[PDB]
Amino acid sequence: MLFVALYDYEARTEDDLSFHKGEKFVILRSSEGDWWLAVSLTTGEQGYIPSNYVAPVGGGTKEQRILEFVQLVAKPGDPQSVLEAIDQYCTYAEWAMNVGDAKGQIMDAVIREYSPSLVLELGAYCGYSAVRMARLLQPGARLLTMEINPDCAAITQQMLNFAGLQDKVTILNGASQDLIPQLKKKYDVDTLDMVFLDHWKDRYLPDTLLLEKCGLLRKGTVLLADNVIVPGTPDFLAYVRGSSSFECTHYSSVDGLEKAIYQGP
Ligand SMILES: Nc1ncnc2c1ncn2[C@@H]1O[C@H](CSCC[C@H](N)C(=O)O)[C@@H](O)[C@H]1O
Ligand SMILES: [K+]
Repeated sequence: MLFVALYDYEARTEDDLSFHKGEKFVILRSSEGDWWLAVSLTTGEQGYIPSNYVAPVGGGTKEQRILEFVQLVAKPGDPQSVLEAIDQYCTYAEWAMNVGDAKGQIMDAVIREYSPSLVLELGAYCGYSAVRMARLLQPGARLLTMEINPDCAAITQQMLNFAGLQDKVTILNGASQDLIPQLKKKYDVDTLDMVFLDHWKDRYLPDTLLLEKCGLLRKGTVLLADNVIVPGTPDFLAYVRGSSSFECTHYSSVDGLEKAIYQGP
């Protein structure tokens, strides 16, 4: 991750940045047996540094490494910055299953169009989408995310702490089918304005039917489902588009999001 410059270096080529010895860099990936792609801590610029000038300092899983990149590169308490850091690392360093910047354009439009006062995310992972949505909630508005994996939950918590969004989000530890019935009970929710679906692709139908059967859906509650089409959510995308209880709308960027506005029982 963290490297230091051993020698001063003026930029030659078209793709490299300049630096003084002692400047730190956080490394995105190598290229040849030389060249790294990196971010200057001094200027936040991304570019190529030659391996002859640079060496590792001492800064396990992909998930701590995304979190570590954010804490080195992004401005804390600035959600836009954190999103750009995760985007940057997951573009050039390591693929990760966050909804990207692309599908995140869609969510921004849906979140903005429908001003939810209360959102349920199913699948936090590294906290990318939680930040993406919570940065757009009106003051007072709440986000609730559900994450099985306690490991993914621990990272999501730090990622929110870093973004400054911890105060308007609440991670819930467990599987969906465990937690969804607990919702009105244990976390005083009446109905849900919006639900985001990016957890395991098969559970998109139990949980939908469960939430319905739990009353948490109201007329007008918006269901947004990631990874229809790619991976593939085939019985969800059939249940919902043929049920009179949902008006569906499809969006691309070819993967896509399905908007499913609940029209009632
Ligand atoms: N049934 C379930 N209940 C709660 N969390 C689940 C779940 N099935 C899968 N998950 C979690 O959902 C995550 C899916 S990856 C989702 C990425 C995230 N929505 C983003 O865009 O940034 C994984 O971390 C997995 O642990
Ligand atoms: K995916």
